Amino acid sequence: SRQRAMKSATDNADDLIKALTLMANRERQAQITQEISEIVGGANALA
Amino acid sequence: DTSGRVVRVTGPVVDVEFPRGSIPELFNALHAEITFESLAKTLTLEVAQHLGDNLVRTISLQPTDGLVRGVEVIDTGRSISVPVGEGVKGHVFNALGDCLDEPGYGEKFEHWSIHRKPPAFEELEPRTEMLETGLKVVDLLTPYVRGGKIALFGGAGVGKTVLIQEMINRIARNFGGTSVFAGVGERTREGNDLWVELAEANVLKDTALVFGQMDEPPGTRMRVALSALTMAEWFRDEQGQDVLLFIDNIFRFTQAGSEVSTLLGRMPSAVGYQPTLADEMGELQERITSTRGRSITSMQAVYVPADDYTDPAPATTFAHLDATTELSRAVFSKGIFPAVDPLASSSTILDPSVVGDEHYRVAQEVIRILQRYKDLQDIIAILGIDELSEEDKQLVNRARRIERFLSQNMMAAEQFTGQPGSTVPVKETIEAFDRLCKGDFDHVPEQAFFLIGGLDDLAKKAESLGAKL
Amino acid sequence: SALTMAEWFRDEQGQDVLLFIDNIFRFTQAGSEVSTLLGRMPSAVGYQPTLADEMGELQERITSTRGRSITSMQAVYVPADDYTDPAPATTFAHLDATTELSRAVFSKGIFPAVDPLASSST
Amino acid sequence: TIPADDIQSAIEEYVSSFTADTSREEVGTVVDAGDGIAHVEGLPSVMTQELLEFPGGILGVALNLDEHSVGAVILGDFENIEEGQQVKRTGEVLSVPVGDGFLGRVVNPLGQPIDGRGDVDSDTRRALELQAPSVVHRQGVKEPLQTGIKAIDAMTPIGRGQRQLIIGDRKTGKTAVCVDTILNQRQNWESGDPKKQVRCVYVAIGQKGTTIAAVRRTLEEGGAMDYTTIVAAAASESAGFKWLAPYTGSAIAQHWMYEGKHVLIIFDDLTKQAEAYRAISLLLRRPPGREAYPGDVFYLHSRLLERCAKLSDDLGGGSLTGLPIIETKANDISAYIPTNVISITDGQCFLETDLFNQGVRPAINVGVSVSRVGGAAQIKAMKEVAGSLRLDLSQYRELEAFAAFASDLDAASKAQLERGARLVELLKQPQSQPMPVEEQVVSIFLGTGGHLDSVPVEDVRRFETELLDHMRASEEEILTEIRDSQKLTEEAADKLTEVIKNFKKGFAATGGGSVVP
Amino acid sequence: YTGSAIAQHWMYEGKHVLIIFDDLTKQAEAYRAISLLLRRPPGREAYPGD
Ligand SMILES: Nc1ncnc2c1ncn2[C@@H]1O[C@H](COP(=O)(O)OP(=O)(O)OP(=O)(O)O)[C@@H](O)[C@H]1O
Ligand SMILES: [Mg+2]
Repeated sequence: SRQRAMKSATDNADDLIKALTLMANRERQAQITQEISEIVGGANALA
Repeated sequence: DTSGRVVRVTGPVVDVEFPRGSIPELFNALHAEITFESLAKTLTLEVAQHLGDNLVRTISLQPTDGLVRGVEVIDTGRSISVPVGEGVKGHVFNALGDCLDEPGYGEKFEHWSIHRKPPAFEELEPRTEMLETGLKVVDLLTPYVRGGKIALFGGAGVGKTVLIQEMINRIARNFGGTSVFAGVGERTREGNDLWVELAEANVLKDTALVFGQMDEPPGTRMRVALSALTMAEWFRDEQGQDVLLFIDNIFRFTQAGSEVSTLLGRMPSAVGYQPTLADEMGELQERITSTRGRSITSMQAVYVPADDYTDPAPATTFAHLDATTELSRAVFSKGIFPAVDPLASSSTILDPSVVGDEHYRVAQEVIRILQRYKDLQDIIAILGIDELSEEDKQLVNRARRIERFLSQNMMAAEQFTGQPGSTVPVKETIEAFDRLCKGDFDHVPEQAFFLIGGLDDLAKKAESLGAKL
Repeated sequence: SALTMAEWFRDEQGQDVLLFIDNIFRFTQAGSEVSTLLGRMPSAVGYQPTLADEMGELQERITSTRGRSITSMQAVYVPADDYTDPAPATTFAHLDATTELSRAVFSKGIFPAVDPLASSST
Repeated sequence: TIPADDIQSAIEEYVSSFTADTSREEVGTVVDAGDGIAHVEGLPSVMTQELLEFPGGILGVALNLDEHSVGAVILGDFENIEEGQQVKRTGEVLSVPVGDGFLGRVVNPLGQPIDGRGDVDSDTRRALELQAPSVVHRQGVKEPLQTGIKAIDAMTPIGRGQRQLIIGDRKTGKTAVCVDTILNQRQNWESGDPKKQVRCVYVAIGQKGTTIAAVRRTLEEGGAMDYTTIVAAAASESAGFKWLAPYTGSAIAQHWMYEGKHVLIIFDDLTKQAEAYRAISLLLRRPPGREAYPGDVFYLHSRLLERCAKLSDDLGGGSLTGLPIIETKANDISAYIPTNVISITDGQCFLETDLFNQGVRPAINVGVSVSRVGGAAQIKAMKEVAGSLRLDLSQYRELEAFAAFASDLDAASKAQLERGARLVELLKQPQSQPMPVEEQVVSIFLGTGGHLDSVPVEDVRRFETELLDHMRASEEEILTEIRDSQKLTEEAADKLTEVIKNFKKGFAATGGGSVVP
Repeated sequence: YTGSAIAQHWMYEGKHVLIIFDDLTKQAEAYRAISLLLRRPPGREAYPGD
């Protein structure tokens, strides 16, 4: 039972790693886009 | 009387003013002169925008250090043209068509503009076709598409250059074709290395190298892929020849396009790439296609930023890729050449509608066995092979035999071993791996599967080891 | 102004100055509040493009010459606990010893809330 | 003793020979000025990147050219620029004095000594933006540049012409790695052989002046200033100096590379050069991209790093080995400038804070650190004793989850675990203590040959040191064979093994027991 | 600012005042609106520099 439960827990932790990595990359891209938006917004405010 | 003059110089961006009736068309090639004797050169400018008032904004292809306002600018009347013909084989060129190893070579060839249109919808092939290379692992588990695009995911020390020379040999000797290598953002050290290896293996005479290096402004790194693609298009359309185009790091083409877009003052899209990222990727990848019996098959090295396959650059690139070849180091350490990872590689035409039913069944059977073996490998490594079951031990032996028979004696290794390279027909590969999965070679030792051709080579290598049947 | 007073005590009198500065960062932040009104394009995180240059012009005067000592001690605010923010990340290069306080150690009741794994000394 | 009458005679000859021919100069006028940038109307014939001279000996570089004015970057003393001053045309792009007189000096990013030890005898001048060696001017990287660090020299070898990135967050030991690499060339220098001597250049961008002083002191205490130049653009210098310092350091060391000499150039925090260039470009109002960078910053760094080459024998055979340094933030190697310089260089050494705290120093992550040149930059001895190292370390890293269940592990698994622990203890190294290649070969032979399985893991370091000490005192012939033949023959292996056995029976562990099998 | 002035008048007479600013974030948003409509250069999250 411990072998089975630990295999299940390993698969669950792997799927959680996958979901967390997808979310991390999503918010990384969002942060880069928001930073560029602010920079170009200031640069356009000055032109 | 009809020439322009420099007005603004802002790094690689140069604005040129022309007379009222002599404005150069978009993407034209202009010539300016830097006369400062230390940096004396001829700048090639590419018209990027029409700003109005007879002003055009051009992107310089050489560094503009030493350019003076008011210098006369000559309009060539055409886009960047590269030399085309059979004579471009065995030489190294840059994005503009200048020979690097023999300056002045190719200037009296036919010259083709690097901005061309893909084949008309009337001329495109409506039926996909498999490119039979002769390699067992590729023809079985990752069948290549003729006129398609194959991603390559091999790092350093996994035989990426060896696989490149192998593909050059196969496209030149099995199809009577040609190879063109576009090094987009090529490290000059690795460029010279590739040059001397292609010259040593005597496969340079079947290749044309076009290097847009890293120490160059973003313009040449953005246009070198188009230059090499134009040479390949001449080999296909005019010579009537199958072509293999190796684009090394298409991501550097995307990144150079992004830099050029930033320099021109264009507002960035999501993440940071150019607003016209998909349009440029399409304008490049849609000319790599099969047409009128002849084709251009492309192998492209792909970089995935932050291992994020949803990043706009790889997400845009993968919209055009038909197969994927991942060179693994765990496979290269086992002595299996080519070090193609059979489980990480993949193809889109591995389908009963394309390869057939027996091909698909044998491929899925091999993949199932290999995946089960990779699952058992951790138990084998930590706790030992002795603890396994007997069905598991049988599967492990069969899977080791299959995994080793996926290797092959490549034509790129002939210079080191003298043994000629193998070309296993796809039927023979299907039969050999069917018989492997059945078990007809569960008694033959493992060392009889390393680097052999079809089934007769296997039988002979076994008999030369005191084992038959 | 305070640095000029300390520089006088170091160069003319020449005897063992101590210079404490509370949240020197406020110098960077005040320079950032007027950078757009002065007509400068903003940098990465909304800071002035001349961030490191001004921080270096200021932080290089806070020093001990040969035979003349100034034991400096500054407090550096880290915006939103992000030690990757350009202002603390640029301040990090001007210091011989850094005591880096964490909110994770503050939340546990441990005082002073020094992060022992992040703090350093030359 | 002071030559005062000589001081009379010097200025005497100067003033008696002074002449200034009244030649026609092209002048312009400052229209605006701020934040280190000055716009100059006029100067029709000024070229891009040309040096200009403002009133008061102030220098500038003409970057932006348009029909209205000329946007120039002031190279210092900017608070002396005013509207209405006149700017003279020089007629020259940025050049730097080059010669052997720069060995042991600390200079500006203009060739001006800032150490105070007098003027520098310059052989010639050299432009900052001369083109890199052609693709047909180079040659395969084959000679090793020994850093003296076991982890690098064994796992991520560096050749003569390679560009290796030392990338890490901060306080992880990047400056230490590069200073050890410089100090290791002292024996190469004492040989007098121009084919073995390596001249070092250290570019300090954006560093506190006391840090540059400490680096120079470390280099002096190790006798490394006989062949090292320090190009310093301190933190107080203008953005122009911080942007130009790597190009000044690389213009020097190319005069040596093209003379047939071998150079090693370190760019301490190219990230700070990137921020200085970004400041310059944002003040000149150029279009910004990701993280507000100008859009030609990848060009800024690749143009610099593609000049570290390995020339052909037809060009002299010289070489320039580049060691750029990048400071990531929170181990974000996916940032913009880290991505660029990782894409440019030939290999990366990833230094980490977690490894540094675990006592692994140098804190190199041997799992992700790579060298695309590889065994081609290793001597045969090191090439064969270190091939049995990467796989062992990988197996240890994949088995270290079972470190507490060695009872449930196969015998081979536990053997791999213990060998990996000993190997991790073997790659540790003190700071400012680089080892010659034969001592590293002997140490890795200890590790991979099984001669540390008898030693407690908390003693390995000491054992290694002591053994080398013994071999430096008693059996020097083994080290001499490895140094002169570049390989470990079977006879030398037998001699080394029996020396190890004798030393083991003479060695005293810390647990009390003997280390004999 | 109105509440603060009304409170400071009492504070400066020797009296003790307690002023609550419910959602100063709404003040920050109103000031960002005012500053964006006057076309002042934005900063982080389009907030003015001040
Ligand atoms: N091999 C080593 N063994 C022990 N300590 C080391 C080693 N290398 C470096 N250190 C210690 O690490 C401290 C900081 O390292 P170092 O300054 O070289 O890092 P860095 O990369 O220069 O970081 P930064 O540039 O941010 O200062 C030094 O005080 C030094 O004592
Ligand atoms: Mg440092």
